[PDB]
Amino acid sequence: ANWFELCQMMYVSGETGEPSLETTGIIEDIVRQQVIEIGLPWEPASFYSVEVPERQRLRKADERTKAMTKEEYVTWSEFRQASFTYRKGKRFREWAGFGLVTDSKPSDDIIDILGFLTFEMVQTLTEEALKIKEQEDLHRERLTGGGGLFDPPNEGRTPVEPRHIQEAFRRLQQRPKKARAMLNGTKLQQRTQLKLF
Amino acid sequence: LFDHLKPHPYSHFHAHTTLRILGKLGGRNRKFMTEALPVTFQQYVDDRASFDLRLIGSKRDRAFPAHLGIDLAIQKLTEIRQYDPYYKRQALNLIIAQTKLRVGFDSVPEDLPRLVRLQVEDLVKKNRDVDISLFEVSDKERSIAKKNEEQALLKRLLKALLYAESIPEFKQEVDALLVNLARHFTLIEIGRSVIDMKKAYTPFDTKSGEGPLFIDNRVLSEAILESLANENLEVREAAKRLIKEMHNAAVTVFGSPMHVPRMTFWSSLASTFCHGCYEEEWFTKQGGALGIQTLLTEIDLGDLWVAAKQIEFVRALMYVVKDMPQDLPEKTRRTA
Amino acid sequence: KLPIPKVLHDKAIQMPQPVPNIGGAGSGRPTYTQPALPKTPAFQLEGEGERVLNKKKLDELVRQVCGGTAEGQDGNMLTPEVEESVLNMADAFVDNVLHQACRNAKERGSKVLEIRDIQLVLERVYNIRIPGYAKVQPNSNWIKKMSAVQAAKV
Amino acid sequence: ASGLRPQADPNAPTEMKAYDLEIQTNLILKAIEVTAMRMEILGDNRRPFLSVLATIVEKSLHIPLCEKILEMVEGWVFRSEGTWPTLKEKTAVLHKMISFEHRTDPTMLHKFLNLVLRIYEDPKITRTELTVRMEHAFLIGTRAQDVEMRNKFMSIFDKCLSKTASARLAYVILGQNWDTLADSYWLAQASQLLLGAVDMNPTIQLHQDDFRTLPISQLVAPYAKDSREPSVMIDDKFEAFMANHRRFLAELGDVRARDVLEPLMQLQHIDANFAHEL
Repeated sequence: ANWFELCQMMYVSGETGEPSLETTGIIEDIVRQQVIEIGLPWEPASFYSVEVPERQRLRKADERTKAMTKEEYVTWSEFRQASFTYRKGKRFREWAGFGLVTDSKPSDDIIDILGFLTFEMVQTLTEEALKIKEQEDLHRERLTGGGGLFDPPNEGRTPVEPRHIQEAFRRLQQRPKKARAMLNGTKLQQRTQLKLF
Repeated sequence: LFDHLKPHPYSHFHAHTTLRILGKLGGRNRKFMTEALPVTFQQYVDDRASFDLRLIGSKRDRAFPAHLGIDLAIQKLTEIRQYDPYYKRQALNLIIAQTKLRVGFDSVPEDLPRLVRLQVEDLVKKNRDVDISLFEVSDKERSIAKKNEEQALLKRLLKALLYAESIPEFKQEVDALLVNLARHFTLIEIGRSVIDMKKAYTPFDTKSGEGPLFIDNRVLSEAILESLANENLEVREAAKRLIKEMHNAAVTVFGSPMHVPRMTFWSSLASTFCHGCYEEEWFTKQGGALGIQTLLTEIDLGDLWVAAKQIEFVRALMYVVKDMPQDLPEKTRRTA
Repeated sequence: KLPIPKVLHDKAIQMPQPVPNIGGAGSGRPTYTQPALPKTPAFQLEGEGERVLNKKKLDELVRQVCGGTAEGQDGNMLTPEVEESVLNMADAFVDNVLHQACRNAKERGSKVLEIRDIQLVLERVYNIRIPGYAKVQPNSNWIKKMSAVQAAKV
Repeated sequence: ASGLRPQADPNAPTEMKAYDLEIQTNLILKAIEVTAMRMEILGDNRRPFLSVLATIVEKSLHIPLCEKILEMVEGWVFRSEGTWPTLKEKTAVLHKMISFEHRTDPTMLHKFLNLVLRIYEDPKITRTELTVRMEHAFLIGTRAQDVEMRNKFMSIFDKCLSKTASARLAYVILGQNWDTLADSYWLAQASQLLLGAVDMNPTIQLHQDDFRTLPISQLVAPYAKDSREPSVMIDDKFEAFMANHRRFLAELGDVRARDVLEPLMQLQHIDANFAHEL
C-alpha cells in the first residue's frame, strides 16, 4: 500500500528515475515504524495563576523551478499534492493500527499533522539518500559496435538502492553528544529509544 | 510401445496403459533383442554436392549444401488453412530451381543445326570415320555410388514435377518446363545413339577404359512409368503427352519418320515397360501395361519393330494376368 | 488393473522447479553413482573477484565513515595494528550475537531460527536497529499499598 | 466453453441474456466515452479508469468494446498533445493487450499488430522511450502466423540492423533478449536474420566435380573440323525448333542465389527439424 504516494514524493524531491519495489517497501516500513512509535502550556505566561488577554533547500528548489518545462511544471505541481492521509482516513487508520494502540476515532487535525510529518520524513530520507548515492557513484567512477533496434538513446540515470536508504537511516538515528555527556570516562553502554527524525 | 511414454502434456491414458503393459510383461521386455542394433550410414565418403556463396563481410566464397530442403519441399507439395498455396508455391519454386541446377548449363557452337543433321546422316548410314577418343578416357578418380545417389535424386525431382500438374495453378509452368526438357533429352539421345553405334564396330581389348561419368538422362522413362497409373487424370494425360512429344521431336529432327526407330532409345523404353510388369506392386504392373498400350497404338514406330518385340510383350502381359492376386479388383487384369 | 483417472490432480501436473543437492553424500565426486531438473551452480565469467572485493571492503568502510579522501591517496587509512583489532572485533561480535540468539530462540519452544530473535538481541543489547524486515501496568496490590501509604502520610 | 462445473459461491460467475448483455455494453461504452474526455482533471480517479480499461481488454470478448478501447489508446499515443495519462502508463495498458494471441479470432490481434507496426515505422519516435517498451509486442509480431504480418515485421527487423556477417552473428549471440519467445523454437528467426547478410544477386552452379547430364557440346565436339554439308536441306521447322532450344538453353543458366535461399527461409517456419538442420 501507499507505493504510489511514495513514488510521487520521491519524484518531487529529486528522484526522477524509477525506483524498484524494495526501496518502496523499506521506506514504507520506516514510516510505519515512526508513526506507530509516535501558545503552549509551558510558555512564560503560565507562571501565573490567572491569565490576561493580549493587545540549501530553497536554492535548489528555485533552481529546479527555473530549470523545468511546462509539462514538467504541471507534473511537479500535480505530484506536490501527494499525501498519506488526504481523504483516506479509514485506509490510513487500518495501516496505522489506531485501534490496537489507542482509543479509536481521534480528531482529523491529528490526521493532518500525521500527513504533514510523513511528508517531511519522506522528503528528508530521499534528499539524504540522493547525496549518499551520488558520492558512491563519484568515487566508483574514478564494447558493442554497430547498433540494435531497442537500444536506449542515452540512459545514464539510475534510481537509489536499498543500501543507500539503510545508510541514510543509520545516519539519521545518531543523537547529539548532550545525551552522552554524562557517560564520559566510564564503560557504560548507551541505550535509548527510537529517535523521531 | 516405447513411443507413448511422454510427460503430462501428452495424453496420460496412453502413457499409463503402456507403462502397465510393460510392467505386466515382466523380464520379457528387455530380452526380445536378437540382432545388434540398426545404424544408418552413407554410401560414400566424398563431399556432398554444393554451390558457392559469398558473405558480405568476407573475401572468399564458401560452399553450401545442395540437398537441404528437397525432402520437405516434396513432402509438402505432393501430400494434400488459407496459407497452404503460399507454401506450395515456395516448394514448387525450390523444386524447379533444383532441377535446373541438376540438368546443368552449357554453351554450344553457333551452327548447331548443321552438326545435328550431320549426326543424323552418320546414324542413318554407318560411317566409320568418326573419332570418339574423348569417350574412351578412363575416369578413375570419382565415385559411382555418388553418381547413383544423384540419379535417384533427379528421378525424384522429375516425379514431383510430373505430379504437380494436378493443381490448376501450376499446370502451365511445369508443362512447359517438361516439354522443353523432353526436347533437350531427345537431342542428347541422338548423339548418344551415334556414339553407341560407333563403339560396337571396334571390337578391341586395348587398355583404354570406358567413357566419363554422367547422370543418365533416361530417368524420365522411369518417372513416366511411375506416373502413368496415377489416381488423378491430368497426370496420366501428361505422361502420355511426354512420349508423344519425344516422338514428334525425333521426327522433326530426323527429317522423315522412316529412320526414327533406328535409335537406341526405343529399345530402352520397351525394356522398361516390359520389366515394369514383373514387379510386385499392382500399380507398377498397370503402368507397364498402359505403357505398352501407348507404344503400340499411339506412336506407330513401324512393323518390323513390333514383329521383333511381340514375344516380349506377350510374355509380359501373360505374366501380369498370372501374378495378380485373386481378391483385389480386376482392373489390372482387364487392362492386360 | 490400475485406476487411470479421467483427470489428474494438481500435484502430478506440476511443471518441475529447480531442486538443490540433498542427501549429504557429496557432489562432484568422480566415482560410480537424480532429480528431474537440478539447479545450476553459481559461476562468474570475468571480473574483480571476491578475493579483491572482500579486502577492499574495509577500506570502503573507512572511506565512508572518514568523511572523504582526497585525490592521489586511499587505502592506507588504518595502520597495520588497527586492522587486526577491527577484524577481531567483527569476529567476536558475530560469534557472541549468534550464540545468544540461538539459545533465545530455542527458549520459547521454537525449532528454527528466525530474524526476530536476532533483532531482539541487537535492539536490547547493542542499540542497533535494522529496518525493512517487518506496555506494563500495575496490579491491585500495588495500588492498595500506595493508597495505604498516602493515607498514613496525611 | 471449458465445461467446468458450477460451484456454490455467492459471487460466482453467471450468464446473462443477450438483450441485457447488449444494453450493459452500450452503457459501458457511453460511460467510458464520457469519462475519457476529462482526462486532464481526473486526479484521484486517473488510476481506476486505466485499471478498469485494462481489465476489460484483458478479459472481455466483445469485439466493438475492445475495438473502441484500442482506438482510444491509439489516439492517446499519437494524436494527444497535452499531459499524457501519467506519461508512460498507457504502455501498461498496451502490455495487457498481448493476450489477444490465444483467442482463436485474429481480428483483435491483427488490429493490435497494425498499431504496433505503425508505431515502429515512424521517424519521429525512433530510439525513444516508447520504442524501448514494445520489445515484447515486436517479438510476438515476428512470431505471428499470418504470412504478411510476419514478413513485414522481419523486413523492418532486417532493415534496422547492419549487413556484416560477423556483426549479425554477434547481435544474435549477445545483442538480443529472447526471453519473450522462450517457449517456442526461436532459432528460425535467428537463421532468417543471419541469411540477410548473404549476397543474393550472383548466379550459382554446382562445383566442377559434381555430376550432371551429358552436355551436347561434348557430343558435337568430334565435328569441330568437319566442314561437310548435310544432304538434306535445312527447313523452317528445324530452324524454329533449334531457336526454341537455344532460348531454353539460355534460360537454363540463369539461376541466382535468391531462388534457392528464399524458399528455404520461408519453409523453415513450418518444420522444426529442417530449422535444426539449417
